[PDB]
Amino acid sequence: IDPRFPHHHPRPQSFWEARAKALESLLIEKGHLSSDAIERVIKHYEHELGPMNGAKVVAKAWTDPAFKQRLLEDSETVLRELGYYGLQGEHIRVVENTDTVHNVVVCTLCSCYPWPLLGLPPSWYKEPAYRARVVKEPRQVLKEFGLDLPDSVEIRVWDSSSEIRFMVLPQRPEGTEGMTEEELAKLVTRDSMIGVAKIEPP
Amino acid sequence: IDPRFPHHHPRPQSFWEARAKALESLLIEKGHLSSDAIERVIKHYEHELGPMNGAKVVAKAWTDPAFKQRLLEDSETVLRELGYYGLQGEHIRVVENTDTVHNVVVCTLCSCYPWPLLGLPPSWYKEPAYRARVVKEPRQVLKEFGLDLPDSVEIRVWDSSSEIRFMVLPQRPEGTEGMTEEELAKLVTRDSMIGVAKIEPP
Amino acid sequence: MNGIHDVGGMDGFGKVMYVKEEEDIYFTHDWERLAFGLVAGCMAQGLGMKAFDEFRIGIELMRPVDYLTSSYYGHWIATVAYNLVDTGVLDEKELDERTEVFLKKPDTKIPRREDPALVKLVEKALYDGLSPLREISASPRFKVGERIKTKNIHPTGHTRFPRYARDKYGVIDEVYGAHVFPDDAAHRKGENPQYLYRVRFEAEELWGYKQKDSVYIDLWESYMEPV
Amino acid sequence: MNGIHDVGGMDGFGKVMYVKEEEDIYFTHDWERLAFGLVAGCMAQGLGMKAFDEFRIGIELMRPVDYLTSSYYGHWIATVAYNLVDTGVLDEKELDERTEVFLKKPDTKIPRREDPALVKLVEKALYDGLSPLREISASPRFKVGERIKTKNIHPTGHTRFPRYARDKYGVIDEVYGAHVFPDDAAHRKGENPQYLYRVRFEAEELWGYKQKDSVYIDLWESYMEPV
Ligand SMILES: [Co+2]
Ligand SMILES: [Co+2]
Repeated sequence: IDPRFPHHHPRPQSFWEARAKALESLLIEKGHLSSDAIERVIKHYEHELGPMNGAKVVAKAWTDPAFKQRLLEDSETVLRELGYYGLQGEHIRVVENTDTVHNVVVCTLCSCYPWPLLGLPPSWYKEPAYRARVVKEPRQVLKEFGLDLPDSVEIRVWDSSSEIRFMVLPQRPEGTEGMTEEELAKLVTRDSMIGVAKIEPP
Repeated sequence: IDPRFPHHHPRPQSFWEARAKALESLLIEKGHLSSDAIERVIKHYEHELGPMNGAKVVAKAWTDPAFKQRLLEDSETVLRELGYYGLQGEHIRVVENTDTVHNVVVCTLCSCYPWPLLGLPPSWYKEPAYRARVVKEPRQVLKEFGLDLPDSVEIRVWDSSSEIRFMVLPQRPEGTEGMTEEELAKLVTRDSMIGVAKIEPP
Repeated sequence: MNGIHDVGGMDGFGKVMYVKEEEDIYFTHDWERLAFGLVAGCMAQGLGMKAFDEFRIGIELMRPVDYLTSSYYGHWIATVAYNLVDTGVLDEKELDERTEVFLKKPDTKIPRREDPALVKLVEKALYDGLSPLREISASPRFKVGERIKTKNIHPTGHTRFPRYARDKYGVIDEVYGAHVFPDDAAHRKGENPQYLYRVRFEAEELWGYKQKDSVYIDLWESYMEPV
Repeated sequence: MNGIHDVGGMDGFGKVMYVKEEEDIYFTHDWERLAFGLVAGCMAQGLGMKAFDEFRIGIELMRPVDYLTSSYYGHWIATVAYNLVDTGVLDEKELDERTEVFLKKPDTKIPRREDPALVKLVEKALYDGLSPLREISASPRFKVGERIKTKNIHPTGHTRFPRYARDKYGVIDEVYGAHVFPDDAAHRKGENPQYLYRVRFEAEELWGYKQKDSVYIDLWESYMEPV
């Protein structure tokens, strides 16, 4: 390491690991943290939360037209009544895909995503390629996910610059006649609720 | 290496070294390059060129008022007549520091610098900190070089976005009465000709 | 601040690495799990950060090479360290020695402690959240439908005012209410809430591309001016 | 392209590492010397690049982590490789195997060849240069003193139109003449020269800072519009 060029040399990942362990250790010794407080958080985010909550809301909206309408009129109220509320999910809005409007969501500045409804963001959602590109060339970004929209569909990209969060309500596909609420919820993918994919007929 | 995150992992410097050696080897074998062509370039840039050429022009301008005036009116002609012409020095302009105007030069986009007159750029000149900051907060950048200008001096920053190059003509300091052209040229620093420093009394 | 975190509109970052969601694992290392517990563990107790403004500025302040190489929870580890040291919950020296110890011996045993009452605290944060909505006495400066121009400003501290949306015409799509103001809250300067708006921008205004693309962005009042 | 190379105006890059010039060594490794010889060696012969436009686009196309970590002549090694492969002077496979060979055995002997006539060629490039000034039939669109507004454009290929100067008022300080146009020359699309101008911008217009700072920038005609 030449001391004119320290900015050329990143911390190895082993450094972040060690830092993490140092902070845990210091915090436990000083009584700021405990073993069970850390593990309660981890349990919440790795296992308690997931895209299955948004998937239930999507299938409800699809099978109950009165609820779909309540949801689009005042999603913060409705979602909170369902229990889908919490850290980074205090103000959740639902934006409806229609035949000529496709919504996609992003956090260009970091990784903001409604944990209480959708769980933890995709790996790619937090990375520069998607953050940088989707606001400038959403049609090219979507093609890489397999979604090639016509020139006549409008794309609205929703950048999460505040604590307001967005979830996309995808269209019910063709070929799902007579299936139940619970069955339809198993069709709902994590990606359709970020707007990077439509839902395939089953 | 997780293949979702290849962008996290830079090429080590050993890779650039090996690439360099591969390109030399391929080019020599195919007759595109020779050993002596490479070493002629290296000899030119490491040893033949230097800030001593601009320093001669600065001391000439200081001791010869007719030449200073020719230089500021048409530096490309004058400098070319002196022999200070070549690759990345085909169109060189001289911008004069005065009591209330201080010039500083930068290449925000890469590292552009007039090799035939000033030699190879400083290490820092090619690095992001200086490139990013000097166009937005030139007074703070200059303070880190020891140059704290009053609010009443105007700073003109000259960004080398084209093949036009800029050299700064620094003011002759106090305390240099009766010294000769050649003596004054030894006072002229590389930094004063980028505009990040004035010249100290001897 | 105009840092490498503000990537909207940049070129060169390459293709998006699609992975099917059922293959897209959350955590591959125990320290990434640790990062999550440290962030919510601290925030739930107001340690280093009362909300996400302070958490976000620590990330933005990382060295650009660290930012693009740390991996994602490396950001989180960085900001935890930065904010805990900065408020004097932790000493800088003390933290570096302890880091050195786990670098040199990564097997060093972690001490264990059970505090069920703390668990309860932390759960309150996860379930109740930290809503930044507040009420203020002033009236909104803009209204739905109104054409505004975003300011040409370059705050050197934290903002939510992305470079790509600076100095652009747009139209108020919604007046949310007043929310804690990130540009001051991040630096511990008061909540000083301001009206927040959703603002619609056309691709042609943002990029010069005429095509049917739009970006919606939430912008605090002080980022914008009437026309 | 809006890449990490375009740093003007960004925050977070930290302090400038001042070193006294007599301590500021040129090269610390023999391969950095090699990079210089490869670039001028090739360019002098029109190999991979007839001037610096093609040389600059190879650098801008580097992965952002490589750009900020390669060190400086690592940029040069990258663009040499990119342009030689891209024009088909070198094969990609062939180059990667040979790289692998010097990674695994960095002592492998370099073959030696003397070509005094080539030396002469290369000297012509160093002493004569590659002036991009040309004459065209059209008349300049702008004149000294004139107030212009730079365009809001975001070319995805190479430009010399820095982000910080996009969509700004400025005033023509000089009409240089017509110079080869980087946005097309870099991509091998013709020299297609355009008038080049020097343009003065005030700190207040660039940044919102009112203070006695100015930036002068050379901008091709097509980057700007009359008001
Ligand atoms: Co975010
Ligand atoms: Co340059």
